[PDB]
Parts: sequence; structure tokens; C-alpha cells
Amino acid sequence: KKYSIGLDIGTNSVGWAVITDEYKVPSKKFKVLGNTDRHSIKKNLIGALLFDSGETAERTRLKRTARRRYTRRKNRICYLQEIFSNEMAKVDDSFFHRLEESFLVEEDKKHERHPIFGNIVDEVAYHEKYPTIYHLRKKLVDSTDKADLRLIYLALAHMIKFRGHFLIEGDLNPDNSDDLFLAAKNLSDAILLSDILRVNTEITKAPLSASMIKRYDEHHQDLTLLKALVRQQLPEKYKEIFFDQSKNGYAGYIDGGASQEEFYKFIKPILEKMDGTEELLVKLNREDLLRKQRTFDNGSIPHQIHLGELHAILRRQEDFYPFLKDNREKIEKILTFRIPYYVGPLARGNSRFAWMTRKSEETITPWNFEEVVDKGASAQSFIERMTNFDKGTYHDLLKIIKDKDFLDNEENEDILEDIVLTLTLFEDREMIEERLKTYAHLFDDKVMKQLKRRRYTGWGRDSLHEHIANLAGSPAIKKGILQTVKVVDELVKVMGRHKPENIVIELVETRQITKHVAQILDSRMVKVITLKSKLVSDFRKDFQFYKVREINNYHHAHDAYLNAVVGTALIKKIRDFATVRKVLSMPQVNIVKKTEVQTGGFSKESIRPKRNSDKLIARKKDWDPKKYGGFLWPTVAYSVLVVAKVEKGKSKKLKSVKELLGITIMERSSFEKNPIDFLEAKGYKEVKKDLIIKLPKYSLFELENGRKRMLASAKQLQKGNELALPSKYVNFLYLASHYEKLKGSPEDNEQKQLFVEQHKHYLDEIIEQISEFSKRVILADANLDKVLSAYNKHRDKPIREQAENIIHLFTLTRLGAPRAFKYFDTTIDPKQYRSTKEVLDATLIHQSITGLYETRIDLSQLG
RNA sequence: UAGAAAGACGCGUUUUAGAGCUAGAAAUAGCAAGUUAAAAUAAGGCUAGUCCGUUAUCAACUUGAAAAAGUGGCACCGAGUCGGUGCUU
DNA sequence: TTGTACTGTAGCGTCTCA
DNA sequence: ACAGTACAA
Repeated sequence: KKYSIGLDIGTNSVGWAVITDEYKVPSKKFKVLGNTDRHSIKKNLIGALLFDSGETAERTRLKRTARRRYTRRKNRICYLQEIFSNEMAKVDDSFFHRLEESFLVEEDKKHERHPIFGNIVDEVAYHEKYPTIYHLRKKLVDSTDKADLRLIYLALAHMIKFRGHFLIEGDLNPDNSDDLFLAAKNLSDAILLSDILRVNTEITKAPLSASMIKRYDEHHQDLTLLKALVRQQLPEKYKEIFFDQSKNGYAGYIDGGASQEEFYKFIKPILEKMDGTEELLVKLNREDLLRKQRTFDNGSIPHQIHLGELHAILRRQEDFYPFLKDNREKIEKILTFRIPYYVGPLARGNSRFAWMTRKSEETITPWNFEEVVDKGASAQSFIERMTNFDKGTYHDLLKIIKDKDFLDNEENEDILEDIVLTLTLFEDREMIEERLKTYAHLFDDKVMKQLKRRRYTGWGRDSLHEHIANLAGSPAIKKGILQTVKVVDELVKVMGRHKPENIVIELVETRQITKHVAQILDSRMVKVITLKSKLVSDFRKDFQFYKVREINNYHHAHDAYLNAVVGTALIKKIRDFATVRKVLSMPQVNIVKKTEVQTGGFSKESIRPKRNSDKLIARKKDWDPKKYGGFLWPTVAYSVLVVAKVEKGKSKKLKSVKELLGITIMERSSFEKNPIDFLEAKGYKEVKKDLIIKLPKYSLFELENGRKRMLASAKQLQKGNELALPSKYVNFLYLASHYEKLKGSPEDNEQKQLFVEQHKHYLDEIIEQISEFSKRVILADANLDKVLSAYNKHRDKPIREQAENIIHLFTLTRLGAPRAFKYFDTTIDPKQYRSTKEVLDATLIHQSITGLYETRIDLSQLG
């Protein structure tokens, strides 16, 4: 009539147990549903839940921020094109069209394949005249001659597509340098520009283009010297270095994927043993030898350099094109504008992150930003929304008031709370002034213009899904909480809604968890015990109950049992203690890997080159991956068992087939919108609508002779069986190791040290046990012959290392995916179950959250 | 020691553009050149925003657009992953 | 033409704020 | 986990 529940809480596992007063685990007969022969199974009330670790939201946050970055950059270029469109339609209406179609292949383009000029000779002449865009930028800054609008748009679009960082708040004009306050400020500008820019010998308003043009010319002359020198000294490696793109040469540096430092470390011995390269070595040691222009170290350039160059070109070209003079400040705004950090996304109430408030409901652009956005309300909403609700100044403001008695004034101190509220919340000078506006008449101008600098820091301290969705903490650590609440719900469900007298659970987080599960007694209709792990740890050492975590997953459920037993024993206090030995040795433990649908990214993110394979994913709707390339390795959401007719053969025949097919994550929406039509799109005919079965990852299949296999994907399986050793074997395998810390005392505990050699033969029987279980459910032959041979050739080694590598040997047997393991001195290579045909006639198992209730679907009776 | 949200930057990848020349029946061989740009950066979605799209939730079966609710006897002896016995309606 | 065995492939660095 | 090459039918 009385039962207790032991719970072990972890990132991946929730061990559960049902304990009676003699510490017995009851064994009860459960109705099993489904079309199979059985209608009753017998299973023990002890088990473990296994699931994948939960994911933190950091990756999703970075991906969302990158998405917003690309969206706003494309919007910047769209603004610039919108400005230039009226004038540029007069000369080349198709110019922007060719720019957007530059990605397409020659037959797919709606205009000529040369984007900038639309004809071969002009494009070749432009590339010869300006080898890079930086040559064009320097030419437009320096020369006062009229320029074509295509070239000016190219320079400006390169300016604002890649505008550089915003870590500088002043002006930082690039021509300032390479009354002590102003001299010190300008010399600070000089030291930062010397960190950014190397040298400018002949003065120009475009020092970045000058320095990188020097970089390009130096690279050209040094490559010419390298070609001549390698031809004159080492003709056999010329083919290697300047043609082979795979051997990390200069050809690998340019055409291949070699970065700067690997190319340097490859070329350095080459320029060391051959002579005449002292300048080349000293340039390599400066990391200035054959540099590119677009380089990883360009993150240091402030946006003010690009802004100065852009201002220079528009001052040069305003008289030729008065259209630029009409809206010069607009293009300068497009470079210099940035969404404020406190505003947030510019939504219209549709985001789940946005908090901004707008005044006048026009579309927000660079130019009307400060007159449409209520900066005050948005800025205070930034700071109020993430500060938690509730569960010195006596000597400091004396300076500002210049009086202590008026600091001790009592009547008007609510607004005095509210000024320090303002300067604890806000930071911006104008915006602190705008929220400080309220108190203007109480004080003369100098004292609040001094007082606004007084920055303050610090702060003084239903449905179940929505009842947990409001909780604090990371989304990764909460998964065990949701699963444990659901396991408790089912364990009270199983026994006619009889509450347990005591449940025992596994620092500050679990102190909060104890209260959160304690609120259930009045929120959701159970003496919860906050058991410390140390008590179970020394108790498990005080007796024979050693664990070796490398063997199997049963020790989760065993730890749940130990939790329940120690908790009920504890509450009962500078036949039962006889029962515990039997209950540890039980071979049947309900272990459930949680069937969960994979959610996440479409595939591995690297875009593969063009290939003739049909497994490349189209990275855009029109972009056929035969020609354009695309992604590989899509993530499957879940498998789907489908029975249908498929025509096969040149003389096609409507042959019936049963197989499972994988739904990838982006096909999931289209499949669940209309399953049959998606399946017919895949080539299946007369699909049986009601016979379709959804199969998530870790779907469990039971096969003949008790073999269980777990489903990893539509094309891959996992081992789904666990071996249980007798506890004596586990005790030998534990006590064969840890000699420097096992005994704890030097001579009384010696029988633990002596225990292993008088039972060395257990290791031989454990060998036969592993072999019998591998002919049972692993069915690996060659790997078994390998491990038997390796055991026979090393069986006389000292006992500690033998037992440690016997512990290593259980990777062959452990639940989950097969993996390589070293044993003594040889890698036993794993095997991969790429054969899902064997489960299309097996017994599909649907397991409840505890795994007690089951549903058995015999697939061979379908179709 | 780590959790959530916002604003940015620089690379990288992919396709195209940057006329390769000479000897060539050709296979290929010698020679020249290489640094840059455009576009995309989850397919896309509709509430069409300079917004949203990788976090969280998810056995089966019956209702419910969904939300959400409901659906499976006991005692004993054994233990190769659970087996059987008897009582019960 | 359809399954098995063996080997290879897999986005990232750096900020600023309350 | 999936892709690609290399073979057994």
C-alpha cells in the first residue's frame, strides 16, 4: 500500500525506481497493446530514461544575428541602388540587373555575362587599368576628372557593403596625421592610424587604398622574383608550387583553400635552403610577403576611414553629377548609420524579441530614424525588460547638493529616488538629459550638467507547459526537470493515483527544484528529500555494490534505487538488507532512449562545388546543384514507414514494396502539410494513407532471439541491447584497479588487494560471456575472432591492465553507436549497421516515458 | 564558473566575370598569368516588417483546428533482459 | 542492376552594451 | 551520420 520513488537527475539520464518498505522493487504484469501475439508482459518497477542533452540558445542567437546582419546589408545596397537608379537608367538600365545576375551561368543570365560593361573589350580594359577595386577607389579619390557612374557606384558599393567597425566614437579624419588637449587627441589619432595603416609617403585622402595598392605591387614584384629564382635554381618544384592546387603551394594559396600561415610554413623551408632570399625571409617574418587585400586582419579598420574616402569621392564628383550634390548627406548617412543597441529589431509587433516603440508609423529608414522612433521609450524598455522582479550616498550626494541638511530633506524625496533611478538605468548623455528634463526648474544649469555624469551601477535585491515555461535557468538543464515531472506523473498514474509517501531526488539549482516540485502538492492535485550524492557515494563503498560505468546503463536505475533506500533509511531513523543484494542483481531494467524528432539546421554548412551527384541540396530554388553546387549531409527529422507500389525496370512493373524513408527537416513542413502528395512526388504510387507510421530517431525494434536494434536514421541503426553481468564479476573488475587509493588503510584492507588473484578465472569466464552475448545480439564475427586472438596473445599480462582493457572491451557491447576502442595495443574498428531491411519485418516497440506501458506493432502483418 | 537578449565587424565557402599563348591528328608538353569584384550565406514564410525561420515542447490509442483532457488488476515463487501459477470481473 | 566493406568529411574569429 | 570508392552478386 506504500511505495517510494527514487530519482537520479542528470543532463542526459533520469533514473527511476519504485521501492516498498522492505526495499523490494515490485514486479507487475502489464497489458501490452498492438497486433502481436502477446497481451501481457512482466516487467520490474525500476528503470532509467535516456535522452540527448538539451541545447543552449547561443547558436540560434548567433545565427539569428547573422541573418539580421545580411538582411540589413542587402538593404543598404538596395537604398544605394534606389538612389542611383534614376540616373543610371539613362546609361545602363541593365547594370543592376547584371549585378544581381552575376551568379548565374552564361545560359541562365538574361543579359551579357560581363557585369560592369556588358562587352568583352571594355571589361578586359577595366581590369587591366584597375587590377583591384582599391586601384579604382584611389583613382576616384585622387583624380579630379569626370568618372563614369558605374565606376563610382562600384567604389561606393564596395565602401558601404564592407564599411568597417564602429569601435571609434569621434571623427578620426584620415588626413589628420600618420592646446595640449587637441595635440594629444591628434597624436592619439596618429597612434591608432599607425596601428591601422603602415606608411603613406605621398599625401592623399585615400591612405587605405594607397597602402593596399603598395601591398598589391609588392606581391606582384615578389611573385616575379620567386618565379625567376625558382626557375634559375629548382626547376623540378616549379610544377609543384605554381601549378598543383592540392600541395599547399602558391597555387594552393590562391586557387586552393590554403590560408596565409600554412602557405608561409610550407614555403619557409623552400626559401631557407635555396639562396638569395634574405629579403624574402625578413618579409615572411613580418607576415608581409605575398599578402592579399581581403584578409582576416582587416577587422581593425574603423568606418571613419571609409567614410572619409566616400566623402572625398563625392566632393570630387559633385559638380559633374549634381545629383550626388543633392543627396550627399544621404549616402554619408547610409555608411554612418547603425541601429542603436537599445532600440532592438525594428519590428511592428511581430517579433518575440523586439521591444521598440515608434511615433509615426512610416517605414523606418536611415534618414527618418530619429523622427519616427521613440528613443526614450525604446531605451527604457531595453533596460526594464531584463531586470528581475522581487522574489555611501550620504557622503556622496553631499558633493552635488553642497549641503548635508538638504540631503536630509524628507518631503520631496520621491523624485529624489527617481533621479537616482534614472542615472542607474540610463547611460547616453543626451538621453540621460532627456529623462532628467523633469527636474530642470529645481536647480541651476551647471549642477545638473555636472550631475548627469553621476553614473550608478548595481541593483539591490495553469497548464504544466506554461507552469514550467516561466521558470528561470538554461533551456539545456530544464530538460531533466520536464522529464522527471512527467515520470512522476506516470508513476502516480500507474498505481491508481496513490501518492507516494516519500520521493527521493539528487546545488542551488536543485535547491530550487525541491521547492518547484514541492509546489505540486497544492498546484497540480510526497515528502521530498534533498539527498546529497555523498551519502550514496560512501554507502556504495561501505558495501560490495561497486559500479563500473563503462559496462551498461543499468547503474542509473541502480543509483535511483540507492537514492530511495538511503532516503527512506535516513527518515526512518572548530529481511530488507537481505533483499537489496537480490535486487541489485536483477537482469531486467526498463531502459528507454527517448524517441525525439530532430530539429535544427538543414545540413552541414559547407557549400560543396558543382558535381554530377544527385545528393547535392539545391541551396536556392532556381540554383540547380548540378551547375551551382550546394549542401550535403541533410539532417533527417524522422523516418516514415511507407508501403506502396514502385515501378522498377526498363519494362516497368507495379511491384509492391515496404520500406522506410527519411524526412529531412525542411521537408517536414511540406510532408505534414500533405503526406500522400509529398510521397507521390518522391515516386511512390497508391500509398496506404492509414498504414503510414511515423518513426522518430531512437525508435526501438525488437528482432528474433531477443535482439533489439535502435533506429538512428532511415539508413542507419544502433545497438539496442544491454548485457548484465553478475555482481561478482563487477566486483572483481572494480577491485582489480585503483590500488593507490582503494584500501584507505594500509593493512586491514589487504584482502581487497588479494581478492583478484584468487578469482583470476572470472576474467576467462567473462570472455566467454562476451562472446556468447555477441553471438546473441551483436552478430559480429571477424571482430570477435580478432578480440579472441588478441586476448589469447596477451592473457598473461598483469591483472590491473588486463581488467582495465576488459573494461575497455565493453564498447563492443554498450548501448548506442559502435565505436573504436584500443583494448591493449590494437584498434578494434567498429562496424556500421547500414541495413534497415531487417527491421521492416521486426517488432516495433512504442515505450511509455517510464517504459512500463508498451505497444508492440508487428510490422510483418502490415502490407 | 556559467545563463538570456540587442547592435556590429572581418574572413571563409559557392557560381560567374577577370579573352591564356605556342607546338599540336591528339593524348598531352613547354611558356605566360595568379592578389580583385558581383551575388547568396540556412530552402523560404506571411501578419509584408530594414519582421520571422537551428532554443524549448514531442511513446501508442480515443476526443479536441489546436490548446487541452482521457485510455492499461492483484498476491506469490523464481530470474539470460523477464517466466509461470492462482484470485478477480 | 543492388547490396556490402573500407576510407574520408564535418564554419569561424573578434568585439560593444544593462 | 552521411558520402564516395571499390567490388560481390
